[PDB]
Formats: sequence, structure tokens, C-alpha cells
Amino acid sequence: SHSVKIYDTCIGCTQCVRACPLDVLEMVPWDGCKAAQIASSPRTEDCVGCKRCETACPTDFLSIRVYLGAETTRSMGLAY
Amino acid sequence: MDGSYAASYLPWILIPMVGWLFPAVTMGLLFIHIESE
Amino acid sequence: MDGSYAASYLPWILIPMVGWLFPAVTMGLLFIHIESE
Amino acid sequence: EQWIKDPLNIRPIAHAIWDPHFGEGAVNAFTQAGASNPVNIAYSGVYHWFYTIGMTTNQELYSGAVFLLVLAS
Amino acid sequence: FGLYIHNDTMRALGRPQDMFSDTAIQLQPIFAQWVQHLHTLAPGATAPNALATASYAFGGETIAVAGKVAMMPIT
Amino acid sequence: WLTFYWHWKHLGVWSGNVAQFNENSTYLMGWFRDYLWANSAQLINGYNPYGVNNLSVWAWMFLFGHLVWATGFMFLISWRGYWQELIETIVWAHERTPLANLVRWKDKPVALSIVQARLVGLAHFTVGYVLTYAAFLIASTAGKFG
Amino acid sequence: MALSDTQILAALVVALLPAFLAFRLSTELYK
Amino acid sequence: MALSDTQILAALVVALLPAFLAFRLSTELYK
Amino acid sequence: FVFAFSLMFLFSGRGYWQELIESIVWAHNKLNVAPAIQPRALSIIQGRAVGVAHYLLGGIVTTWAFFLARSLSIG
Amino acid sequence: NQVVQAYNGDPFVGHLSTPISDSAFTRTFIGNLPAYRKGLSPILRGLEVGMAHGYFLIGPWTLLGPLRDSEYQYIGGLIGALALILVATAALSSYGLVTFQGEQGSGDTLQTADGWSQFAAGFFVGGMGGAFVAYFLLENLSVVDGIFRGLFN
Amino acid sequence: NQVVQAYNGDPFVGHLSTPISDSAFTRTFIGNLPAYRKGLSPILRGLEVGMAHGYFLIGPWTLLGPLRDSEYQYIGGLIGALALILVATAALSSYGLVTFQGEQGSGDTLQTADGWSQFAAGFFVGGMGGAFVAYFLLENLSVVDGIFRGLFN
Amino acid sequence: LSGQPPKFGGSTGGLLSKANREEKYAITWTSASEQVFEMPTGGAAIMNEGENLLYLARKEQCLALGTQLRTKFKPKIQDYKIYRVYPSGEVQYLHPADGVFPEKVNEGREAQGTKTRRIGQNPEPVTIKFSGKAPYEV
Ligand code: CLA
Ligand code: CLA
Ligand code: CLA
Ligand code: CLA
Ligand code: CLA
Ligand code: CLA
Ligand code: CLA
Ligand SMILES: CC1=C(/C=C/C(C)=C\C=C\C(C)=C\C=C\C=C(C)\C=C\C=C(C)/C=C/C2=C(C)C(=O)CCC2(C)C)C(C)(C)CCC1
Ligand SMILES: CC1=C(/C=C/C(C)=C/C=C/C(C)=C/C=C/C=C(C)/C=C/C=C(C)/C=C/C2=C(C)CCCC2(C)C)C(C)(C)CCC1
Ligand SMILES: CC1=C(/C=C/C(C)=C/C=C/C(C)=C/C=C/C=C(C)/C=C/C=C(C)/C=C/C2=C(C)CCCC2(C)C)C(C)(C)CCC1
Ligand SMILES: CC1=C(C/C=C(\C)CCC[C@H](C)CCC[C@H](C)CCCC(C)C)C(=O)c2ccccc2C1=O
Ligand code: SF4
Ligand code: SF4
Ligand SMILES: [Ca+2]
Repeated sequence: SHSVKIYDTCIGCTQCVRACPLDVLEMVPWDGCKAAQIASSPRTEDCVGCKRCETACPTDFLSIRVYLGAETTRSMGLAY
Repeated sequence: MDGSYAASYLPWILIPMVGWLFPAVTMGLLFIHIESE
Repeated sequence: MDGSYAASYLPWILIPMVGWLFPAVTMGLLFIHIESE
Repeated sequence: EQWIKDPLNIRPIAHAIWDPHFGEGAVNAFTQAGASNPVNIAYSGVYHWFYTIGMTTNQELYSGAVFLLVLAS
Repeated sequence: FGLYIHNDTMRALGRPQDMFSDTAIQLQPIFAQWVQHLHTLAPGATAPNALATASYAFGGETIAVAGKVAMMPIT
Repeated sequence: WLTFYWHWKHLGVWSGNVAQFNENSTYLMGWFRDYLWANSAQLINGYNPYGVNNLSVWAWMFLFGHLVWATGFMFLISWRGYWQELIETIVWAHERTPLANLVRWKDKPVALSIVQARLVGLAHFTVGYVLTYAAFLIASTAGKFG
Repeated sequence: MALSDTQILAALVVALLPAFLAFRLSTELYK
Repeated sequence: MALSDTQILAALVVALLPAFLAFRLSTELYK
Repeated sequence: FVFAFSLMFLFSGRGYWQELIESIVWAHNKLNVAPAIQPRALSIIQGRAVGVAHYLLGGIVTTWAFFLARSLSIG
Repeated sequence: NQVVQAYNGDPFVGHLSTPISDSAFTRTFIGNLPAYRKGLSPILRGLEVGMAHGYFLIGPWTLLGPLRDSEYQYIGGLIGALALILVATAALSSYGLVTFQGEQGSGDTLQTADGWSQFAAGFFVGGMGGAFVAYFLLENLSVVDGIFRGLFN
Repeated sequence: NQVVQAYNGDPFVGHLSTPISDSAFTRTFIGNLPAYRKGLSPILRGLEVGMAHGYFLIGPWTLLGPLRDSEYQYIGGLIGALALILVATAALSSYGLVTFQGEQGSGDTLQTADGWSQFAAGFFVGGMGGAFVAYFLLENLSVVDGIFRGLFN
Repeated sequence: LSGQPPKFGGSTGGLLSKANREEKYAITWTSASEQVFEMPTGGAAIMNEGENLLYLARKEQCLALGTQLRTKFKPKIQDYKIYRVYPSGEVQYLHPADGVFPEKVNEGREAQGTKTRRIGQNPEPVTIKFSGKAPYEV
């Protein structure tokens, strides 16, 4: 299972969740930005690691980070 | 058994096939069919 | 394959042992080891 | 022992070839350096190294190999 | 390619009898040789108004122009 | 580059024809013609339709090293998810083929990872590089002096 | 001059001594 | 005059085509 | 040359090359000659597109020069 | 009508009911092959698989092997296929030790640790002696020819 | 430290956990022998025991029997060991009729009346043909030597 | 999980042996009209009127359909439920987890993966060499 970490530089423009193809990410309430929301990763067991969230992140450097960890059936994306 | 005709090896193999292999397969296949539930 | 050196019967048996018997045992034992629970 | 009597002419033999895939052409081609069997010519230079450091017999090279088996142990 | 690798190895081991060649285990293109034979026999039989073959590459005459081959049978 | 330079300069020194190197190494065609093409002649005739000699194993190794070096180009140019989608057809083919679907893998067949075939293609490149040159280095020198 | 048959066979019996000690090292390193 | 080896063998290969269609007709008549 | 030049693009990839360029961008920023159009490495498709262009340019030009010099010499 | 349908009704199982994969002839020939025939113990499954596989396996080394132009053409074809079956039964038995080690199922006897070892035991016996009987028919080919054309009557 | 302990933790069972009896190499070699290998059916584990035993058994009568100085040295080595395996499988089958007659245990498949008879059936088939394949390698030893040194290429 | 399957002629891209051994994935949606949708396993199937039940091999294939069901139709299907189906019969309901689509912020959702520091404020690997933990873990 990979690790998806969300850092405090989040602006809450929800682009990582919309770029997510595996329903890993969701928006939770937060107080550290103007949009008052931070990305969260409650479902990293379904994380394939394809880093579409990191492409969609507009902040510098990144507010979301995917670290490729142990490979399972779900993370290797196998239909077999 | 000899033969001056061409493909004289064909009765060498078809006589024991139509004679033995064809009845053993077919009567074998018919014995499963006519006695199946 | 001949040989004027002594123990020329030893490459007669060690070449098919290192060539065949050593990998079939080792990759045999590795296949059980890397695929066991 | 054959090579040290003429190091400029005799080809140093690495080891013997034992390959069942060899035909009669390749047996006759690799039966070289005055040998009676298919051999590989040494190009590592160990013959020049062993002859310079005093080794002159196959008994000395054998005693060196057995000692290095013991030294590996 | 493994046919090529086989007789690359068999020629290297000094075994020309074990190769895939015309002096050894033969792989004749018998369907293409038959098609070449049909095209050589095509004028008169199946192309009766054609005087010569469609191409001399199928078989037949060697064509020279200036002491130099224009077309030959490609066996 | 440096072992080509060492070998070609020493090939003229050992044969006495130092002017072969000194007047052809200044341009790359003399490197191509008088060194690569010229000295590979006895190598590639290690076996032929008219027999073999002692350079037959080096002729086979020379072509062996060409094959291993070129096979590494597959792992370095073609990349992973081409092959993963190709394996998924092969995985489907095994699962739907009778008498063979009774045999099943324990480890799921996947493509080699992105780092892995960069290593595997490099290992083929390096083993292909070395076995090519060591065949050419030896058979051109032992064919000329040995 | 040449080595004898009993010299080659003795070297193989001596070679079982690194064969056994490499087996002990390999199983110790695996632990 | 006489038939060749490739004429007798080609007659067998054509004879699959009634053999395949007699199998289809026999299974269709059985249904 | 161009066949071997292709393997720089085919075997490598742009995250090495972008990190190399930003060191050369530093040496242009040191001498105040950094361009306003920011130097980027080629994209991943273009890194493959350049490599496949130079490979097939290099290989065909080799064969064209090999075929034409051989077949002009013979005859 | 349409003769390519969904495989066994479900259109979302990744297979198609084709005239090759799911015809009437396919379901009665594949299903009556030794690996799939109903009621067979795996010792008879492996034996009939082994006898078939051992029989044609001396063929490539007899007619194309390195001994094909010596006086030991049929001997060298046999030892090639006998050593192939020995690797083949070792490939079976190592597979069965690996594949069936955590638990034993109940639906299929063949997909079980003791069942697959009966399959490997049957494949070994039919594989070597099926190779040996075809070797025996090839060394005594002059006898078998005289049988089949009545030279001994 | 100490390399001899109580066997399996109990100091009052009459055995000792020695480097010969209970080492790691002993437990993975004895336990992977056919008689102790996990998951094997008795027909395969009988076969693998038979193939090993039949193979070396022609060797004493080949090189030391009464026919060793005639033209039938390998036949008399085979005939001497075929009848020994036949006594051996008669010893196995009569043992299984005696040892397992009262009840069938659920623990070991090999220690059961039908299980021990599969063991004897495997030992017979592997024993005789394992004797025959070594006989076949001995009568055709001139072929096998020419294969192993490439005299037929 | 009730629903008639969509009208599909079958494909080779669907379920393999993983579906009946490890897990499979079921997507359930309600359609207003009988419409044509592109199957994520290859081919085109037809939505049934009312509830549809489609079994797919991967969670990505269900979400590739759910992305398509939400943006490639003139009435948007924004009610698709995605399940994980096990061979033992137990069904785990996956998407959307709280009944609200995850791009919209919902209360009662707890933050996982948040670290309350920058990505350059991660500790050095030299300080954690033999603890076994990554710089993003501890
Ligand atoms: C129904 C017609 C007919 C009959 C009465 C015969 C009779 C005979 N054939 Mg045959 N033959 C026929 C058709 C026929 N043939 C056709 C048209 C061919 C050309 C492909 C052959 C090719 C052929 C060969 C090459 C051989 C014979 C041979 C023989 C003899 C032994 C049988 C055998 O080995 O069959 C072997 C025959 C085949 C494998 C092919 C037969 C295919 C036909 C068309 C099947 C006919 C089925 C029939 C209509 C259905 C009857 C149903 C009824 C029994 C209820 C015997 C004289 C052998 C011979 O000459 O021995 C000296 C032999 O070697 N035949
Ligand atoms: C048209 C069919 C036909 C033909 C071709 C034969 C032919 C023959 N019969 Mg026969 N016969 C038949 C029908 C036929 N019979 C019927 C209908 C009866 C009742 C009237 C008889 C009654 C009869 C008697 C009473 C006897 C014969 C015998 C003979 C054989 C004499 C030589 C011999 O010892 O063979 C030995 C040959 C065999 C036993 C056949 C097997 C040979 C092949 C090569 C073995 C193949 C095994 C192999 C592993 C499997 C191949 C796999 C496949 C995929 C290729 C000869 C082969 C005599 C004999 O000795 O035969 C046993 C004998 O005793 N016949
Ligand atoms: C590591 C050094 C080394 C190398 C690479 C070779 C290479 C070779 N040996 Mg060997 N040999 C060596 C050590 C070496 N030997 C030692 C020290 C002895 C003296 C006891 C022998 C005894 C010997 C015999 C008697 C025979 C060979 C033969 C041969 C050839 C075929 C392989 C074979 O049958 O091996 C068989 C070798 C043995 C049974 C004993 C070798 C034991 C060594 C020490 C194991 C080395 C393990 C290594 C260091 C670990 C690294 C592995 C790593 C790559 C993963 C080949 C030329 C054959 C030959 O001459 O063919 C013509 C042959 O008949 N050798
Ligand atoms: C270093 C290993 C090595 C060696 C020693 C051999 C040697 C040989 N190969 Mg081979 N080869 C190998 C590796 C090797 N190969 C690999 C890596 C490849 C892939 C490139 C090839 C590809 C290859 C091809 C494609 C072919 C050969 C064949 C040949 C054989 C030619 C003669 C023949 O018919 O053999 C027959 C001999 C055998 C099959 C070996 C069995 C003989 C023993 C005595 C049987 C023992 C059984 C016994 C019951 C068990 C003993 C118990 C034990 C405790 C003592 C010869 C034995 C040809 C052939 O005919 O071989 C099948 C052939 O077709 N080779
Ligand atoms: C298909 C053809 C083929 C095959 C398979 C053989 C086979 C062999 N030849 Mg060869 N040969 C061939 C063609 C071939 N040759 C050609 C065309 C030529 C030109 C005429 C030669 C010329 C030639 C010569 C000059 C020599 C041989 C030798 C050898 C022997 C190797 C001895 C050895 O130690 O092996 C063991 C093999 C290895 C150590 C290499 C294995 C490398 C693998 C890929 C990687 C290492 C293993 C890896 C780490 C893990 C794998 C798992 C493992 C633990 C089980 C063997 C009989 C030598 C010989 O006779 O031996 C003394 C030798 O000197 N042959
Ligand atoms: C000379 C170099 C080389 C070789 C050997 C390969 C090999 C392969 N390519 Mg290719 N490829 C190459 C360069 C090469 N490629 C490069 C430069 C590119 C980058 C653009 C690619 C990109 C690529 C693609 C994109 C595709 C292939 C595919 C394939 C396969 C072709 C079909 C097949 O299996 O044929 C049979 C195998 C061969 C001809 C390889 C030689 C096998 C030898 C003869 C066997 C020898 C016996 C063996 C070694 C014995 C074992 C001994 C033991 C010690 C291990 C094969 C695995 C295609 C594929 O996989 O589709 C099926 C595919 O789609 N290639
Ligand atoms: C590289 C490919 C290759 C090679 C070179 C060979 C070559 C060989 N195979 Mg083989 N084979 C192969 C691939 C190949 N095979 C494949 C892929 C298949 C499909 C699985 C087969 C299936 C096969 C069979 C089933 C047969 C052959 C046979 C043969 C031999 C035929 C030579 C011949 O005509 O003279 C000698 C052989 C003959 C003249 C034919 C005799 C056939 C038998 C003895 C007659 C059967 C009588 C009767 C019908 C049986 C009834 C039994 C009764 C109890 C009812 C030869 C050694 C034959 C064989 O092994 O004979 C011992 C044979 O029967 N092969
Ligand atoms: C009392 C005493 C002294 C007197 C010592 C006397 C009176 C004699 C000493 C002799 C000695 C100490 C000899 C040492 C020999 C060491 C050897 C031989 C080591 C070899 C190691 C290797 C690794 C070689 C491997 C190889 C071999 C085997 C080959 O065959 C060739 C290849 C090669 C690789 C070279 C002194 C005055 C000092 C001071 C006070 C103590
Ligand atoms: C019809 C058909 C087909 C074909 C088939 C084939 C491919 C055939 C083959 C065949 C085969 C391939 C067969 C085999 C045979 C074998 C046999 C029949 C064997 C037997 C054996 C015996 C006789 C015995 C032996 C022995 C001995 C001698 C001693 C030791 C032990 C034992 C007991 C083992 C196909 C698929 C196309 C499909 C369609 C249908
Ligand atoms: C390592 C080790 C060891 C050793 C071992 C040994 C002792 C060996 C032996 C070996 C053996 C002793 C083996 C055997 C072999 C055998 C074989 C491999 C056989 C097989 C068979 C086959 C090949 C086939 C056959 C047949 C035929 C031909 C026909 C009839 C029937 C049958 C099928 C059966 C010891 C103990 C010290 C311990 C430590 C470790
Ligand atoms: C070298 C290299 C670069 C660096 C290449 C760059 C930055 C492009 C260099 C362009 C130069 C400036 C000009 C190239 C030649 C022009 C096409 C010439 C135009 C015609 C002239 C006459 C003007 C990559 O970006 C790259 C990306 C992905 C995989 C491999 C590689 C790679 O190998
Ligand atoms: S890597 Fe892909 S699946 Fe994982 S969180 Fe990022 S976008 Fe979602
Ligand atoms: S990580 Fe990026 S995409 Fe996700 S909420 Fe923060 S700023 Fe938006
Ligand atoms: Ca030969």
C-alpha cells in the first residue's frame, strides 16, 4: 500500500480529488486556508500510485505527495 | 502386401485404422452414449 | 571429447552434473523456497 | 611444463573443453597448443605470472591450488 | 530467427550436416516453388495469348542487355 | 574509445606498421575501416561454409555479444505499460485456454518495473558490450600474432 | 610432470571442506 | 498414366470437406 | 552518428535533463543571460519522438549510403 | 442467428461463447479429455496424458536429433524423450508442492495436493513407457512392417 | 552454547535433539524425502522411493554377480534386482495386510491400509522400471558415452 | 444489491479468475432512459431503464464508468454506488463512502494523511536510519 500525504500548504481547490481515479482522496473541513478545507487520504489501500493528484496540485512545491510503498493486488492495478 | 500404385504406404496405415482404430473409437464412443444417463 | 590429462572420466560426469543436475536441483529447490508460504 | 620450455612459441592452455555439442570440425579446430584434446588458450597471463614467481612444475601449481582451498576454508 | 540461431551454432560447432540448408536438413519453400512453376507454365496453358511469362523471376529466360543481366530466375 | 585506441596503436606497434595508426587515426573512417573492418576479418571467418578454426568460439561470442547488446535496447527503448498490457492479453490467453488453465501461477505475471528493466537493459547492454569487444580484441590479436 | 588420478581426486575431497564451510556461512548469513 | 503420390494425398485433403459437412448434417439431423 | 545520437533521447529521460538545464539556467542567471522564455527539457513524448526520428534517420541514411556506394561500384 | 454469445450467460466474465470455445463439439471433446473427464481418478488422468505425451516425444529426436544418422537413431531419440519426461514430471511435482500447500479443496480431486501427485505419478509412468513402446515399435519397425503387410504368413 | 537439547521440548521422551537428529538441515532433508514429504499421495511417494531403490540395485549384481564375466553381465544384474524388488514389494504388501487390518487412522495417509498399498504399488512400478532404465543405460553404455563426449556429432 | 445487468453481448475484457477468488467490484446506478455507454473493459453496452448492476474487475474500471456516467450524458447520473464484492458473499460498500461525493467537503469526515507541516519540513533520513520508518511516516 502506498502512502498519500497531504501537507499544510493546501489551498483546498479540490483538484487532487477530481484527478483521483481510485477514490482515494476526499475533502475534510479545516481552518488553515481561505477555502476552509484540506485534502485527506482515508482510502490509500486503493491507491494505485499513478500521481494524477500531484499533477493537479497547483501549489509550490506540492501540497499532496504520493510515496510508492508496498505493492499489493490493488496497488499494482491487476484485473487478474 | 505390396503395391505398384502410388501412396502404397496409405493401405499400410488405413487398413489397421479403418479396421481397428475406427471400430475401437466409434464403438467405444457409442458405448458411452447408449449407456449414459 | 577426449583428454590426455588424468581423471578424464571426471569431465564425463561433472559437465552433465554442473550443466543439468546442479541447476535442476538448485532451481528446483529455489522454486519451492521462493514460492512457499 | 611444456610452455616454460618455449614461452614465445607454445600457446598457454587455460583449461580443457568438454562440450558434447562439438562436432568433428570443432574438436580438430580446438585441439591446439600441442594438446591431445580440445583446449582453451589462456589469455589471463597466469602462465607468465606463475613462471616469473618461481613456479615451474604442475606439482607446484597443484600444491598452490590445494593450499588456496585450505586458505578459502 | 531460432532457425538462424541453430545453424549459426551448428556451423560454429563444425556440424554442417545438422544445419538448416540445402546440403542438410532442407526447408524447401514448396508452395512458392509450385507457384513459380505455375507462372513459368502460364504462357500457353493458362495465359494462352501471352507470348512470354509475366516475369522471368518466376523462371525461364535470362535476359541480357549489354552483357549484363536484366532479369534471371530467382530460385 | 580508450581500448580501441590501445588496441589499434598496439596492433601497429606489434606488427611494425605504426604508420597504419599514425595516418588513419586522425579521422573516424580510418578508425572504421583500418581498425573495425580490417581486424574483424579473421574474427568473422572463425566459422564459414568451408569449415572452422580456433576463432570459432570468438566468432560465436562476437555475434552473441551483438545479440545481448541489442536485446538490451528493448528494455531501454520500449517501456513498461506497453508490456503490462501485452502480458494482460497473455494472462487472459492462459486463463481461457483449456488444458492449460488447470496450471495456474502462484505469483501474478506482471511486467518488470521501471527501475528494473533500466537495470536489465543496462546489464544486457554491458554484457553485450563486453562480450563483443573481448571476442574482437582476442580473435584479431591472436589471429594476427597468436 | 602431469598430475595423477589420485591427485585430482584428493583435491575434490579437500574441496568438500570449503563446500561444507560455505554451507555453514550461507545458512549463518541467512539467519 | 498412373496417379501420383500428391494426387492420392490431395484427394484425402478434399475428402475432409464431405467429412466435415457430414458431421454437421448428422448432428443437425440428431437435433 | 545519428543512430547513436538517438540513444541519448531513447535511453534517458527528461527528469535528468530538466535538472541538468536548471544548473545551466543558474550559470545564465549568474551572468544575467537567463532568457525570459524558460529553458525546459523536451517532453516525454517529444523525448521519444526525437529519439525515434534520429534512430530511423540514422539507420536509413546508413543503409542508403551503404546501398548506393555498393551498387554504383558493382556492374 | 448469432452464434457468438456471452460465455455461460454472464456477459461480464472476460470470455466469449464462440464456435471454437463453446461449441457442442468443444464441450464434449475437451470435457472428455483426461484432464477434464468426469469420474477419473488422477492416476488414470496422468497415465493417459503421459501415454499420449510420451509417445510423440521420441519423434523429434528420432528424425531430427544428433544421432539420426548413426546406428543408434532410435536409442538417441528415446533418451532425449525419457530425459524430457523426467524434467516434465519434476516440473509437475514441484508445481504440486507449491500450488497446493496451504489448504485442500473439495470440488476437484485434481486441484489438490494428493490429487496432483497422483497426476504426476501417472504422467511419469505413462510418459516413459509410452516413449518406450514407440521406441519398441521403431527399433522393431522391420518386424512391425512385416506384421502390417503379412510377410510372416 | 549447547547444541544438544531435549527432543521437541520433552526431556523424558527417549530421544535427544542432536546436530544429527534434529538440526535444521536434517529436518529439511528428511522431511522432504518422499516418505515424509507433505502433500504427496502414497502412489507418487512410493514411486519416488521405488525409482531410487530400483536404480542402484542392479549395480551390485552387475559388477560383482556371477554373470559379470560373461556377455550377459547387465542382464544378470537386472534379473538379480528385478527379483529383489519383487520380494521387496511382497514384503511391503504383506506388511500392509498385517499392520493395518483393525482400523484406519485419520492422521497419516501412508499409515493406512489403502495408503500403504498405494505405497507398495508405487514402489513396484518405480522399482522395476528404475532397474530397467539403469539396465538400459548399461547395455547402451557405448551409446551414452558417445552422447556424453559428442562422438555422434 | 439488486439490479438487472446492462444489455451487453459479452467481451473478453471482463472478469478473470480474480473475480471469483480474491474480490470483484460492483457498480450500481439508476438510469432515466435506455442509453448507450462505453464499457471500461472494451466495447459498448446499453443501460437498462431503472437500476443497473454491473460487475467489474477493478475499482478503477468502476470509477472510470462513474466518471463517464457523471459527465458524458445529458442527464448526469450522480447516484452511482460502487461496491467491493467478495467470493464469500460479503459486500463492502466503497464509493461514495459518506454518501457525499468526495470533491465536496462534508462534515463528519476525518482527516487522514494530513501532516501539519510542509513537504520540505520532513526530517532527514540520517536521523531515522535504523528505526525503519520513512521521513513521511515519522
Ligand atoms: C463409399 C465409398 C468407398 C468405399 C466403398 C471404399 C472402400 C475402400 N477404401 Mg476408400 N476411398 C474413397 C471411398 C471409398 N472407399 C474415397 C472417395 C477416397 C478418396 C479420398 C478413398 C480413399 C482411400 C484410401 C487412400 C484408402 C482406401 C482404401 C479402401 C479399402 C479399405 C478401407 C479403408 O482403409 O478406407 C480408407 C478410406 C479413407 C480414409 C477415405 C474414405 C472416405 C470416403 C469418402 C468415406 C465414405 C463414407 C461412406 C459414404 C459412408 C458409408 C456409411 C455406411 C457404412 C453406413 C476399401 C477397398 C485403402 C486401400 O486402397 O487399401 C488397399 C486405402 O489406403 N480408400
Ligand atoms: C480389418 C481388420 C483386421 C486387420 C487389419 C487385422 C490384422 C491382423 N490380425 Mg486379425 N482379425 C480381425 C481383424 C483384423 N485383423 C477380426 C475381425 C478377427 C475375427 C475374425 C481377426 C482375427 C484374428 C486372429 C484370431 C488373429 C489375427 C491376427 C492378425 C495379425 C497377424 C500378425 C500379428 O501377429 O499381429 C500383431 C499385431 C497386433 C496385435 C496389432 C498391434 C500392432 C500395433 C503396431 C500396436 C500399436 C500400439 C501403439 C502403442 C498404439 C498406437 C497409437 C496410435 C495413436 C498410432 C494382423 C495384424 C493374429 C495375431 O497374432 O494378432 C494378434 C491372430 O492371432 N486376426
Ligand atoms: C571458482 C573457480 C573455478 C572455476 C570457475 C572452474 C571452472 C571449471 N571447472 Mg573447476 N575446479 C575448481 C574451481 C573452479 N573451476 C577447483 C578449485 C577444483 C579442484 C577441486 C575444481 C575441480 C574441477 C573438476 C575435477 C572438473 C572441473 C571442471 C570445470 C569446468 C566446468 C564446470 C564443472 O564441471 O565444475 C566441476 C567442479 C567441481 C565439482 C569442483 C569445483 C569447486 C569450486 C571450488 C566451486 C567454486 C564456487 C565459487 C567460488 C562460488 C561463486 C559462485 C558465484 C558465481 C555465484 C570449468 C572450466 C571440469 C573440467 O575440467 O571440464 C573439462 C571437471 O571435470 N573443475
Ligand atoms: C552445460 C550443459 C549442457 C550439456 C552438457 C548438454 C549436452 C547435450 N545437449 Mg544441450 N543444451 C543445453 C545445455 C547442455 N546440453 C542448453 C543450456 C541449451 C539451450 C541453448 C541446449 C540445447 C540443446 C538442444 C536444442 C539439443 C541439445 C542436445 C544435446 C545432447 C546431444 C546428444 C543427445 O542426443 O543427448 C541425449 C542425452 C540426454 C537427453 C541426456 C540424458 C542422458 C542421461 C544418461 C539420462 C540419465 C537418466 C537417469 C535415469 C537419471 C540418473 C540418476 C542420477 C542419480 C545419476 C547433449 C547431451 C540435443 C539432444 O538430442 O539432446 C536432447 C538437442 O536436441 N542441447
Ligand atoms: C546450444 C549450444 C551450446 C551449449 C548450451 C553449450 C554448452 C557448454 N559449452 Mg559450449 N560452445 C558452443 C555452443 C554451446 N555450448 C559454441 C557454438 C561454441 C563454439 C565452438 C562453444 C564453445 C565452447 C568452449 C570453447 C567451451 C564450451 C563450454 C561449454 C560447457 C559449459 C561448462 C560449464 O561450466 O557450464 C556451466 C555454465 C555456466 C557457469 C554459465 C552460466 C551463466 C548463467 C547464465 C548465469 C549464472 C547463473 C545465475 C547466477 C543463477 C542461475 C541459477 C543457478 C544457481 C542454478 C557446456 C557443455 C566450456 C567447456 O567445455 O567447459 C569446460 C568451454 O570451455 N563451449
Ligand atoms: C536483437 C534484439 C532483440 C531481441 C532478441 C528481442 C526479443 C523480442 N522482442 Mg524485441 N525489441 C528490440 C530488440 C530485440 N527484441 C528493440 C531494439 C526494441 C525497442 C524498440 C524492441 C521492442 C519490442 C517490442 C515493442 C515488441 C518486441 C517483441 C519481442 C519478442 C518477439 C517475439 C518472440 O518471442 O520471438 C521469439 C524470441 C526470439 C526471436 C528471441 C531469441 C530467442 C532465442 C533464439 C532462444 C534461444 C534459447 C534459449 C536462450 C535457451 C535458454 C538457455 C538458458 C541458459 C537460459 C521477443 C521476446 C514483441 C513481443 O514480445 O511480442 C510477442 C513486441 O511486441 N520487441
Ligand atoms: C518435430 C516433429 C515430429 C517428428 C520429427 C515426428 C516423427 C515421428 N513421429 Mg510424431 N508427432 C508429432 C511430431 C513429430 N513426430 C506431433 C506434434 C504429433 C501430434 C501429437 C505426433 C504424433 C505421432 C503419432 C501418434 C505417431 C507419430 C509417429 C512418429 C514417427 C513416424 C515415422 C514413420 O512414419 O515411420 C515409423 C512409423 C510408422 C510407419 C507409423 C506406425 C504407427 C503405428 C505403429 C501404427 C498404429 C496401428 C493402429 C492404428 C493402432 C491401434 C491399436 C489397437 C490396440 C487398437 C516418427 C519417429 C508414430 C510413432 O511414434 O510410431 C511408433 C505414430 O504413431 N507421431
Ligand atoms: C621465527 C621467526 C622468523 C623466522 C622465520 C623463518 C625462518 C621462516 C619463515 C617463513 C614464512 C613465514 C613463509 C611464509 C609464506 C607465506 C605464503 C606462501 C603465503 C601465500 C599466500 C597466498 C594468498 C598465495 C597464493 C598463491 C599461491 C598459493 C600460488 O601457488 C600462486 C598464486 C598465488 C595467488 C600467488 C623471523 C626471522 C621472521 C623473525 C622472528 C620469528
Ligand atoms: C483425433 C483428434 C485429434 C488428434 C489426436 C492426436 C494428436 C493423436 C495422438 C495420439 C497419441 C500421441 C497417442 C499415444 C499413444 C500412446 C500409447 C497407446 C501408449 C501406450 C503404452 C503402452 C502400450 C504401454 C507402455 C508400457 C510399457 C511398454 C512397459 C512400461 C510401462 C508401460 C505400462 C507404460 C486432435 C487433437 C487434432 C483434435 C481433433 C481430434
Ligand atoms: C545428495 C545427498 C545424498 C546422496 C544421494 C544419493 C544416494 C543419490 C542416489 C541417487 C539415486 C539412487 C537416484 C535414482 C535415480 C533413478 C531414476 C531417475 C529412475 C527413473 C526412472 C525412469 C527414468 C523411468 C523408468 C521407467 C521406464 C524406463 C519404463 C518402465 C517404467 C518406468 C516408468 C519406471 C545423501 C544420501 C548422501 C545425503 C546427503 C544429500
Ligand atoms: C538531450 C536530451 C534532452 C535535452 C534536449 C533539449 C533541451 C533540446 C535541444 C534543442 C537544441 C537547442 C536545438 C536542437 C537542434 C534543432 C532541431 C536545430 C534547428 C535547426 C537549426 C539550423 C536552427 C531532453 O530534453 C530529453 C528529454 C527526454 C528524453 C531524452 C532527452 C535528451 O536526451
Ligand atoms: S496516486 Fe492516483 S489513486 Fe493515488 S491518491 Fe493520487 S490520484 Fe488518487
Ligand atoms: S493538494 Fe493540491 S489539489 Fe489537493 S486540495 Fe490541496 S491544493 Fe488542491
Ligand atoms: Ca550426427
